Amino acid sequence: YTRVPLCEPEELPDDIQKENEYGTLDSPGHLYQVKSRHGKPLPEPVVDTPPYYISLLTYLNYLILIILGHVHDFLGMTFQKNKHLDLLEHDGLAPWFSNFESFYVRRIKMRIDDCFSRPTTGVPGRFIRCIDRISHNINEYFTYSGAVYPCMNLSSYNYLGFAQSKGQCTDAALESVDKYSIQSGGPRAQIGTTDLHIKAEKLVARFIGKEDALVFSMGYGTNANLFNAFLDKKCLVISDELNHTSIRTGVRLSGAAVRTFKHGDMVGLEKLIREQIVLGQPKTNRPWKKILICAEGLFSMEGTLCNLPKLVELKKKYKCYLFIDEAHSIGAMGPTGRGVCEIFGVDPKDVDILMGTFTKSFGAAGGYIAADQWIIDRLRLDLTTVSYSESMPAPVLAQTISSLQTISGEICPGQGTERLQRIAFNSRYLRLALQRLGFIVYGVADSPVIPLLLYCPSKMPAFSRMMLQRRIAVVVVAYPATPLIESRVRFCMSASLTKEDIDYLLRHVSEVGDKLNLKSNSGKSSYDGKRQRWDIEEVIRRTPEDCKDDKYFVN
Amino acid sequence: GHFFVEGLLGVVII
Amino acid sequence: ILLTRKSYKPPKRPLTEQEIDELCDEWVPEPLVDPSATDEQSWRVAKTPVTMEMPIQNHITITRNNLQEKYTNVFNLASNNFLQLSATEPVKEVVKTTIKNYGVGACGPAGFYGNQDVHYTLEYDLAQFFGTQGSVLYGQDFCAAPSVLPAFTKRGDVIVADDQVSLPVQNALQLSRSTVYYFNHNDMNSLECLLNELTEQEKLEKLPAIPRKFIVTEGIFHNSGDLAPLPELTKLKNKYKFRLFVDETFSIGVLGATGRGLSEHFNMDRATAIDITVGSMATALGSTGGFVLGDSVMCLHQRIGSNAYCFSACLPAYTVTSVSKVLKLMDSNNDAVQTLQKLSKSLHDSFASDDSLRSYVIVTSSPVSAVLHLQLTPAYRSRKFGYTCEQLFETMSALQKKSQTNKFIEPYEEEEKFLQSIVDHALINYNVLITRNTIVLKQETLPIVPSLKICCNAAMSPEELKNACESVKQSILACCQ
Amino acid sequence: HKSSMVYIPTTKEAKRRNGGILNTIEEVVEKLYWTYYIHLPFYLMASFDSFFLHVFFLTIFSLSFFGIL
Amino acid sequence: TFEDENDQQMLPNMNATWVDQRGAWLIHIVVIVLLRLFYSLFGSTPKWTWTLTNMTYIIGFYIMFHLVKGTPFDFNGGAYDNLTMWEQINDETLYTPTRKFLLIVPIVLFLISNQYYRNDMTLFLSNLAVTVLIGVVPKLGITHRLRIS
Ligand SMILES: CCCCCCCCCCCCC/C=C/[C@@H](O)[C@H](CO)NC(=O)CCCCCCCCCCCCCCCCCCCCCCC
Ligand SMILES: *Cc1c(COP(=O)(O)O)cnc(C)c1O
Repeated sequence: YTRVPLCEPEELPDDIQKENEYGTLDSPGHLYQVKSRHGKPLPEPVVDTPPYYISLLTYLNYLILIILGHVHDFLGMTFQKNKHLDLLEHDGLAPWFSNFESFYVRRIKMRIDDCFSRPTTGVPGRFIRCIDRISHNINEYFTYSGAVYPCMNLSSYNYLGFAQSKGQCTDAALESVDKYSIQSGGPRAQIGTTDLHIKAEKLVARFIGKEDALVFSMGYGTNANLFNAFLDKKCLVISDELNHTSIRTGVRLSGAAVRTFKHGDMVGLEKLIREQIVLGQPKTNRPWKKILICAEGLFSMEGTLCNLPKLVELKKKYKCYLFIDEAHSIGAMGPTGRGVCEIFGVDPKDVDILMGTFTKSFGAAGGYIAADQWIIDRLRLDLTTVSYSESMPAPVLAQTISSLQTISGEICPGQGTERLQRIAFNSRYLRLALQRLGFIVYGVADSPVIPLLLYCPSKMPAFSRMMLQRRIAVVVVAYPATPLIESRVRFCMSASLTKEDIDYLLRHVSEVGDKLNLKSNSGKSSYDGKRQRWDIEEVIRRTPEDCKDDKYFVN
Repeated sequence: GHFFVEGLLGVVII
Repeated sequence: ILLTRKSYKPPKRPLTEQEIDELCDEWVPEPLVDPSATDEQSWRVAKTPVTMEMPIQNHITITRNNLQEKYTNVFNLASNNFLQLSATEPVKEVVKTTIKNYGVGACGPAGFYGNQDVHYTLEYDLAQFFGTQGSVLYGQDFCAAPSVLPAFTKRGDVIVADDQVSLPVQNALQLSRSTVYYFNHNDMNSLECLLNELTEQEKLEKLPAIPRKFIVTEGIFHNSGDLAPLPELTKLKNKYKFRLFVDETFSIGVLGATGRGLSEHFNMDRATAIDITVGSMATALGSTGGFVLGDSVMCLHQRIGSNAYCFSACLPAYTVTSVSKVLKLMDSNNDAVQTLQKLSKSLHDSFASDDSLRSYVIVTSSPVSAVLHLQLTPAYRSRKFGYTCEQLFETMSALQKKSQTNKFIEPYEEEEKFLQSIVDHALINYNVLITRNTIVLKQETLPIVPSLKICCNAAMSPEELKNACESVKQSILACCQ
Repeated sequence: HKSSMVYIPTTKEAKRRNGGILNTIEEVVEKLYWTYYIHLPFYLMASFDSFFLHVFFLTIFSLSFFGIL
Repeated sequence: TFEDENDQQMLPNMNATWVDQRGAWLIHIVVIVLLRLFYSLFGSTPKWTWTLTNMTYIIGFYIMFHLVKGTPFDFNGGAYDNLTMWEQINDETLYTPTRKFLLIVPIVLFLISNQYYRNDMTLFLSNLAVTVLIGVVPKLGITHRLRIS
């Protein structure tokens, strides 16, 4: 009764199932086609801000919380050291972890631990099925009944809606289970290779536009074990300040020096490049043996892109190298779904190394590295995961191949473009509707990540719990992950959602944000210059037609 | 003696 | 005031933009990789087998060098799937049902969503089967230890590690940012000496708060292949107040009457002998992933602050359901661990008793291991290639220390080619596929020497194994002369 | 098209279903209550700490109002 | 060492980056004003209220910015394990605008408070001593990384 139960699937005679996993399109007027930019750098961002009293109140709240937490810890540890016996020594053995390095987790995070890691079941499609929890002693521990209810999914990475159990990719995986196996043999270098790996590598390399590619069984492992292979301690890495953790771990494992530049600033990047070429290696001042620049196609906490054309300009001018991480861009962005190279019209030959994952927009697992031929041969001879770690299984490869072919237009034609246009319409519609209703929304017009700023620590649990009460699933983030004064809620839009679901979401969001005093949008987020506080019905009526025009999107 | 202290503090500020 | 000054030199002028531009244009970098030695090493890629349209099973059909060679009905002796339980029909039915009721991908990290009930059920089953309190799951086995170990150490802690530990453990030690000392590979006297000196110095230093102390070892070693003495380790870590970290990837499912690991093989209690255990679901359980066993506090802190856990997606559902089914199958009426132990015993007896090869190769594996390793009798190595292990280790360490871009060593390459010639002879003449210990020597930081590798599983008839042993013995004998 | 998703009515629709100025007084009181509650970290605290912060604020307001008169 | 510097540069320190954001300079003034009004609401004579304001603000600033060493969450191997929050501001770069503003505040606070307890030498001496000994000395450029017993 205390442990998570093993739920059983229902009946749902396959029509309700097909409608549950992937909503059927209603009108042909809810699609949108995107256009390239023909190698033109972005304009500077126009990020908005709230009034000054919101920031002051946030600072006061955090001050009070920190004071109370520290007082609690000191008193509890000094006086009643019988219940707090997992933070103190025992017969010479030091405790597992000290009390000060885990302050936030058990003081500020532990009180709202019910907003994170909600158990689910079934396919994470259009509607997700959640398991209800009852909290005791304010999230001290949970107990589970057998009730299960469906919620509208806005949290999982399902951009193109490929996560289902009734399509053709599922059939391909089922066939592969019978044909090959679910068991690998060993490392790719020892016995682990099959013909499916070769086909997948060829198809990925052809899809991206490069010459050769490799596939792995994890994205984190890819990013962690690449730089160790081709870098050293006499090289330099100039990476953005908002990069993923896997890149940081991979760079830390090699030994190279690290310098960071402010996000979305290119004058600083050029200045840093010039200064670091002039200065040389620290304490020895010898020339830098190598310089590598790391960035991301789309940053999945801000929704913004990377200025690829100017990055190419500086790398060609100063003889640097470029590394791009297209985890959130590939498959779900561009006129035909190739990433940021298609968006900016850049030839995919100026980028030295491209990597991504099949987890986000293909409904599978793994990662890939795409580069030129000699680079790929040297890496295949030199990489560690090719020699020591197990290879990826057969069903995952089958699903990835089927999804790549479907998007490429090779099997069941007409589906890939429909998905690519449904997601593009949905993202723009939601962004424009939210910005007109009066909220603060980050990111470019087409990105499927739609941050919505809260700015107050106590509005996170309230928003999350009310939305769950109204049968909507969302994700919220806080100070250790996002700047202290900017805590947000992240929406992830899939191509499996219908406009009706977006309208239902819009009505509930409008009411909740009116109740919680969240409509603090300025005039800086409108194409005119005037602040907007439209009504719900007017915006619902007039947005689906205006969302296809680019003059209404300030950024 | 107050004026001397205040002037010294101003000089320290600068 | 005048007499106090230090005697400086007048400051110089700063550089000019034109000067800066010319200096920047004078600098020339190196290529991303080194294309100098690609061609004399690329035989490894050309000699890698590729099976087609079948599972990786006992009898396969492979090809080499871009479809230019082909061999059919090859006897396989290079597969890490020791138990071969995952290919039976019940596991196939479970996998099919799981794929039909769920998707194929998890679509989200464990922090937000995508942690279904099947994951919790597998964690409960693992903790109950191996006797600990809790466990956590990881995306892949290679990234488990380099994530767990740095989470429990920092600047100011002490690690005492074995002399020959595999690459993932070396990565964990390098990334841990603590102080590391090495004892001598199952020489308990050196371990006792090191612990004695360390604890004496610590008593002398009278620190305010005592640090964390770990002993890092392995169950069955990845390169050598020899068993670890557990009772001595646990006794002296209880005596000197240390923690034990055991990385038993190759022993879970191989050791014990029921294949529950090292602790059952030594008839001990896992909950009080070992503090952290790192396993793998990809070698003996025939699936993908990894896990870590411990107590509740450790597991909670891992969920909170292990990078590879909280910043990576959950692994698919069919893997965890299949692993649970395999755990139940091993719990009821095994017979397969017994078959595997019998086959391994026979193989080691066959390759240890024969004296004809005693002048060329030495067997390093222990009789309980399921993988048999071979070496080249350093006298023979010095005679035929002209070097010993120490010369190679010193050369490579010196190369790493000064950061020399092109690290190519010729005697090592020639020895690798000779071993691959042995393998090619065996495969081409007798239809027997054995493998080579594939390592990247420019990444290693501990002494290591190239070797062979002969694996055994629990789905092979004794006759066939004996015939294959004789055939490979004849191949080594013929190629050595 | 039909699915297995049960919907939740909007609060305005609920008030419409369930039907003087007492409603206006109640809604202004709840507006004040929420405006005071959400801008101070009461969701992130325990019961005793929240109670003590409540009495602290009440005492401050009472003393200030007494001094103003 | 080398690894240490690379670790300290690999990530922006989230423990000490919030200072240069939108509204910290103002929140210092705001909390000063709030403390003043609170002590006024107590009701005692003005000199006691002002000396209490000065002591409370100075002691709070010292206990938060100068007492504790390290970071309240995992950052790296150790990196900033032997540095207080004041020594981490602007990645160990002295006399930046933020440090200048934080240095000026106690002096101007003393100047404003001065004209209320000037008649008492005991309170004047105590206030000056506490101010100059806690709010100006640890923030100086020669007390950086100065560990004593
Ligand atoms: C250690 C056990 C001592 C036992 C005695 C009890 C003392 C407990 C209270 C003081 C504990 C403080 C310990 C250190 C706290 C900070 O440093 C932590 C850890 O670095 N920072 C962080 O978490 C990163 C920054 C987090 C946000 C900080 C900004 C939040 C808003 C502050 C704005 C600046 C406020 C004005 C400056 C300080 C004025 C102090 C006001 C004094 C009146 C109220 C307090 C009585
Ligand atoms: C999600 C993420 C990863 C990790 O991918 P997984 O397959 O989920 O482990 C790597 N890089 C970036 C940029 C990511 O966002």
